[PDB]
Amino acid sequence: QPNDEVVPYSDDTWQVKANDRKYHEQPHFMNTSKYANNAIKTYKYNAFTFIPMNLFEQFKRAANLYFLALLILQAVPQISTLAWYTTLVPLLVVLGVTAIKDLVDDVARHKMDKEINNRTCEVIKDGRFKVAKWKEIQVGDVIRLKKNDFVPADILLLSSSEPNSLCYVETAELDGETNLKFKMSLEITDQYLQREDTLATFDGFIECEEPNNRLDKFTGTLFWRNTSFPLDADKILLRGCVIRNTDFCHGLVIFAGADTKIMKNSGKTRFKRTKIDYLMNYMVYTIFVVLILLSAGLAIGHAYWEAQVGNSSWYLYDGEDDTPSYRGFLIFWGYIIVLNTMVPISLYVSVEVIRLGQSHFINWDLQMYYAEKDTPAKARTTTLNEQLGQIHYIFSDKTGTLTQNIMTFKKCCINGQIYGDHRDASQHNHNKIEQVDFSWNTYADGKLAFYDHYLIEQIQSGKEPEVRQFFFLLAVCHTVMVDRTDGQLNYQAASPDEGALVNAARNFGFAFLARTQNTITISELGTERTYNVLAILDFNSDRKRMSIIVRTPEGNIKLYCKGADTVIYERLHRMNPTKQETQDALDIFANETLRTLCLCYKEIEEKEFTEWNKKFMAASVASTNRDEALDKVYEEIEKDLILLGATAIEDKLQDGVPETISKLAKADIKIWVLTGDKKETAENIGFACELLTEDTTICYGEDINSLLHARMENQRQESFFPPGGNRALIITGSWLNEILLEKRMRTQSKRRLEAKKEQRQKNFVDLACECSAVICCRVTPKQKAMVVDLVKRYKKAITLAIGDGANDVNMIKTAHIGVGISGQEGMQAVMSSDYSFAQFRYLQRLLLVHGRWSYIRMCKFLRYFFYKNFAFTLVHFWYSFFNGYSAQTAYEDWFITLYNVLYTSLPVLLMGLLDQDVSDKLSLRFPGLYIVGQRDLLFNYKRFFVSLLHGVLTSMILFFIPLGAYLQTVGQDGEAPSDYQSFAVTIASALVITVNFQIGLDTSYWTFVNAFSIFGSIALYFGIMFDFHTGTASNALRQPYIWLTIILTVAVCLLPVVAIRFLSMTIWPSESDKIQKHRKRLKAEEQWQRRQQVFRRGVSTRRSAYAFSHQRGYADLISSGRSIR
Amino acid sequence: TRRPDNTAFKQQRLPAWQPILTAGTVLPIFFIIGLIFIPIGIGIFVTSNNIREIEIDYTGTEPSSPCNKCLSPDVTPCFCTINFTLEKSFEGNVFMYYGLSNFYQNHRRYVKSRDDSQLNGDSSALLNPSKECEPYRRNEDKPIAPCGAIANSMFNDTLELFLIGNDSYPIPIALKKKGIAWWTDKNVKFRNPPGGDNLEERFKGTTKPVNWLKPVYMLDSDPDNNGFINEDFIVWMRTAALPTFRKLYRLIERKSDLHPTLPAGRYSLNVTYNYPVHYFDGRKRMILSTISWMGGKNPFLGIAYIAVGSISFLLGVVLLVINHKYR
Ligand SMILES: CCCCCCCC(=O)OC[C@H](COP(=O)(O)O[C@@H]1[C@H](O)[C@@H](OP(=O)(O)O)[C@H](OP(=O)(O)O)[C@@H](OP(=O)(O)O)[C@H]1O)OC(=O)CCCCCCC
Ligand SMILES: *[C@@H]1O[C@H](CO)[C@@H](O[C@@H]2O[C@H](CO)[C@@H](O[C@@H]3O[C@H](CO)[C@@H](O)[C@H](O)[C@@H]3O)[C@H](O)[C@H]2NC(C)=O)[C@H](O)[C@H]1NC(C)=O
Ligand SMILES: *[C@@H]1O[C@H](CO)[C@@H](O)[C@H](O)[C@H]1NC(C)=O
Ligand SMILES: *[C@@H]1O[C@H](CO)[C@@H](O)[C@H](O)[C@H]1NC(C)=O
Ligand SMILES: [Mg+2]
Repeated sequence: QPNDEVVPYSDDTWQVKANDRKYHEQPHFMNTSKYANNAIKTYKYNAFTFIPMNLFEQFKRAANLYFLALLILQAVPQISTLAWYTTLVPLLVVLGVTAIKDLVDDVARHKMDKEINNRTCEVIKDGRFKVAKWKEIQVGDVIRLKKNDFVPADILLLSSSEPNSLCYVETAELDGETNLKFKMSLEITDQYLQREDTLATFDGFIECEEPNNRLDKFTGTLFWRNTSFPLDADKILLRGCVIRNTDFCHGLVIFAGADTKIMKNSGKTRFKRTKIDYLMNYMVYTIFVVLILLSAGLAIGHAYWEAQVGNSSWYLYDGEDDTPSYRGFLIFWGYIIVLNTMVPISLYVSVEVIRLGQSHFINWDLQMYYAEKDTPAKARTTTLNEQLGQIHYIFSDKTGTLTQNIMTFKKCCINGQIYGDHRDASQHNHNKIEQVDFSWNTYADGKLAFYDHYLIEQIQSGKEPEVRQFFFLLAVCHTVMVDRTDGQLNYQAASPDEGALVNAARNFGFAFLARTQNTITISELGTERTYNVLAILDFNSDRKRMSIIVRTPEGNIKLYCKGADTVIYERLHRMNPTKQETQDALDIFANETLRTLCLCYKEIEEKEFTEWNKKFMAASVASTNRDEALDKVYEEIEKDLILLGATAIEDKLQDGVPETISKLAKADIKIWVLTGDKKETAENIGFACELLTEDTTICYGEDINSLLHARMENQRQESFFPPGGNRALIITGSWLNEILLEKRMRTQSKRRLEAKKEQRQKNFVDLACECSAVICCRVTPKQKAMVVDLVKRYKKAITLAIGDGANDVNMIKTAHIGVGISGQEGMQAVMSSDYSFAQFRYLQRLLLVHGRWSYIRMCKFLRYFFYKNFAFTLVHFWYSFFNGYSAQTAYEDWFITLYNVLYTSLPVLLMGLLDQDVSDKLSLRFPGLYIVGQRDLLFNYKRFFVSLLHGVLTSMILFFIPLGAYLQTVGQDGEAPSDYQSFAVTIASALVITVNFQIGLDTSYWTFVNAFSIFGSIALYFGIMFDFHTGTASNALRQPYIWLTIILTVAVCLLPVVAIRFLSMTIWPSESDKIQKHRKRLKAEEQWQRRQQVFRRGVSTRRSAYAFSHQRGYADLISSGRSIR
Repeated sequence: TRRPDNTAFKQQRLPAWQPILTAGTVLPIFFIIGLIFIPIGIGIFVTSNNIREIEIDYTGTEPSSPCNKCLSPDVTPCFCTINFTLEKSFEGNVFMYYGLSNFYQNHRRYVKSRDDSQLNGDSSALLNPSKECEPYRRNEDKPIAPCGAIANSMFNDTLELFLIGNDSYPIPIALKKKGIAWWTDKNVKFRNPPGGDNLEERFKGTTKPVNWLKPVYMLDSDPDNNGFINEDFIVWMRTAALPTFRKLYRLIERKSDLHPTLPAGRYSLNVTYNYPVHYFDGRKRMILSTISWMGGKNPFLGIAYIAVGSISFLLGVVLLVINHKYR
């Protein structure tokens, strides 16, 4: 039942005037207008929604709530320690730092939209056409477009240069389809809106469907010249279409802006937040809970202290009769202040700064810069960097992402002899063979790179005439047009496959020159021979073969047919000596990942045709079921076909695609190819990309549905396939709906239906995620997002979406990371994407270098950030037992403010930007280092508590080693530093050295700035405080005991750390450690090698490599005069 | 957009050093530290032991001591005479301290109870003490001169020593009260209010602290040692770091001759019990120590260095064998 050749938009009034802007601007239409302007909005902050919407997303972070709570608490006079006019500024300062970084990104994408709003298409806004930006288009504007001009908005094709107002548009952006589709126009509109003048006065009314997401079909009507004229999708040019082979076309804008059918298929923009962003929220929640427990634990201890010791301490009299319980409650808020720095104010400015710096390494990368199109990378969102190192699945496009949209004629088997190999003279000599010389051919050009001279002599010599007829077939069986406006002889091929074959046959000598409703004028080796076309047997998806019946100038009638190897082999003559040899070639070409078409012909007698001709005419004239009746008469003639040979067209991939897929397979990233193109084309690029090999057994929608019904029936988990096998899925868009069920008592049954749908979607994801590769073809943009959603929802995986064109926008906005392929004219996926580079292969560096390091660097920053704050802040907790739990800071007031921003700020920021475990060259060579980010190993919720336990232990030694040396005599003289101020500068001095020696141990890439910041922060502390000095450090740090305590405290704090680091490296070295140990001895790095030979024998046809991108109805144009000037 | 700059910073190829914690870089340091912290720990330990120190507790909290009578001073002037003997004569300058035990001078409600601007010699702040010293801001109508709890609860015992010779006549021991405060505190932090020449007029319209028996006017006969710059005042206002502390009280300079400064024998400590601490289980002590080139007498640092030196050396061996086991 499900159809494998149609994209299922179904499973996913309006009024327009002409040149009459004022009417449909009426207040009744206006709402507060129902009609949108043609401008496209992609940014977020337009004029004044910056504050309400940047702060709202700003406070999606946990600590921002934490700082706000402290701000309110510090404003209560009875417990307030600060004036409240300087505690709010730090919150504003840091919030402005992140807000500004968010604004620079927004203005960057606001400029990007202006590029698409300045596309300057001509419109009717006066007595004659006038140039106009895209945004200056309103629903109801008659416009004009030229060759290769993107359609500004869904327009009703009124007229065109081509006869009958034909307009051929390529929809490679709307869908993956690589061929041109012709859009006609109303006969009345064709013969009365040709001249430019008559368009201006055009006053027509259109009553069409409200804006929708159905690109396939369109329902409406046109009232004009006092009559109603129904419309259909064949007259509407969508927004993403590009006009091809048409000098100029005139359209009436129906929809515009977000009302265009393609723009409705764009999903909803969502605020994307990293996985580590969610971790940092839970980690601030944990610290907030611990802060409350410690403060309440010490507040109770104070009450138990004031009860017996404090109340009896006559020197601790303050003239305020407060009960010990009240004093304890009141010092609870005193510890919230003291221990608040346990999560400092600079957590998010540092993460904000690190991501801004890292995302600029993506922009500046010269190994991700495509020079041909002059397009560098672009991290257009600077908030998702560590997540690039956590990608689990990649969901790709195909047309334009994995492929260059170029098809070339590679090989051809003729009479069992395969031509196309590197050869010279009449026998192979060497692999180093120069390009064939086509100078002997007047019509040939240098575009065809054919490295085989044996074929040429066969063409020239003529001793094997079947070779000549092979290429005459390619020059006749097609349906392409020819342009000779200036003698150039340019071919306008609707199908890329037809273009490659007809151009290829042209270079070999058999050039298609002119066409007419009845005759074709191929020239063969310089001889102009005009044939007479008797019937073109059109091509349709189910027919899978195109045939032409011609009468040679002599008088004989011949039939030439090219099509799928399967359909032709069921119509061959009994006697075919080349049947076996050609079948072998189709297997060799299939093994090489090429598109194969078999060529055949038959001899038709004059009397046999006449009886068939009358039958054929009866089928064409019969308009009731013209298509069905035609297929019958088509089959009556294609009975006994003599086999000629085969072809092999190579759909060129982007450079690096097969290599990238293999490398990311070693990194354990699963690549799914979600495409809107046909199944044969999508299946072939899976083989070219090495995603599918002869080892894999391919399962289709029919097979997947059967397996899933089994589990549904079994239950009414176990693997769907054996664990050791290798499998892949090619699920068509129509079968994806079928297998996902997407094709009072009323509300009761809804739960079982949704419970059934939820179980079936989970089963499919478990089936799809057990397969080596998955290719989804013929899927709508909404289905592209759905597949990404299912993987997120049911596998809890980080997803990457890479593509170009508007159909890939939905899955780019739905994936965790959305990459857009830039460098091309179509920039729809670039605007909605998070990163943007011009080439697929650059995905190696984005993940294995930029993503892999971004994770390592952010986790290293996070590990150290919550160290150097628990070490600094828990000293106030240990001191509380020796000051009567009175919330007295163990440090000087000035030290506390400058520690988080001036003594430990820079060292870790430079680590987060410069650290490198292995070289970039050595991290691409070893993709296996990436799995550490897949599993979330460098920073767990257990590595967060280990860092906490690192700061908790460091604080104990930082306080209790100075304590032990001070409870006794310490440099007791006139200038004795035994007092509190000398206490503060010994723990502070030890603390600064310890934490700054810890970032030195952590750092694995000691740049000069890395070393300068580590010692610059230590030297800055020992110099800056002297400026303040009152005079505490002038005497504390000049004593031998105050320096023997600082050295001892540091040694005890760092030596155990060095031992653990060495042991874990010696006993359980990581992947990176092994590579560093042998870095010098690593020399064998062989470049990726395609599987040169997988030849086998035993099966006549193990896989049909047929593929042909073409559409019905083109033959009907030539048969009539519609496409003929 | 155009080609990115091929700068070392932008391309993440800045010249850099890759340190690897190899057995040839972590084992030696665990041994260098081991061979350095042991000699230092031995040197610290022996030097501190060589120091001669006598600590006399005179709180009189427990009976059978000649100071319990002053625990309840029916008459305010109370005196105790604690007898002690020195096994070995002290040499070089000898420092006299008074130690207070369980005395939280680091309490938050107490550390902040002072007016730094007033003590710096600020005319404006002399008559308007800050709210930090609130409970002792004003006594009757005029403000305290050294406001705050820190200045109020100043240690006000008078400790005197006598040497009991062959004739048994108590020989007074010289005690210099000058130069016991931090130089910076004496000459920078603490300064007398400007104006006039006699401190009587400088502190015009200001009362004494509530607890103090006499005003700041005559804390000392010397004009240099009375006022906000008094040595005993400054030493007390330098709040201690831990509940148990000891503040410098008097200096006993080396005798002009070669004889020991405090020849070994029988000594008597004459103390005017004024400061009450028994309410909150506080203890009062008089400590006499001798000058040392290595600071004071700190056994703990010597023990700690030995322990870390031994542990560091032990870790080097444990790490060395583990590396060999996994080599
Ligand atoms: C002396 C006894 C201390 C042993 C404590 C028990 C071990 C411990 O929890 O350490 C407390 C923290 C740890 O601080 P660290 O974060 O530096 O410790 C980790 C270390 O970095 C290892 O290397 P790396 O992965 O970071 O490069 C790591 O490797 P791996 O993950 O492969 O095992 C391991 O993870 P793991 O523990 O397995 O999850 C930890 O030991 O600080 C200290 O190392 C000592 C600080 C205390 C200073 C001395 C206090 C007296
Ligand atoms: C030495 O210092 C102690 C404590 O620092 C002083 O004891 C305190 O003396 C003051 C008055 O001299 C007492 O203040 C009030 O005294 C009146 C009597 O005029 C009395 O009725 C009040 O109830 C209040 O006590 C204060 O209470 C007292 N404090 C203690 C803990 O006993 C002592 O006076 C000082 N002596 C010298 C010679 O400086
Ligand atoms: C303490 O010494 C004095 C003389 O210095 C003497 O009169 C008194 O009896 C002694 N008391 C004790 C308990 O030794
Ligand atoms: C102790 O000092 C006081 C005060 O100077 C003095 O009156 C007394 O004679 C001295 N001798 C004692 C208490 O034995
Ligand atoms: Mg595409």
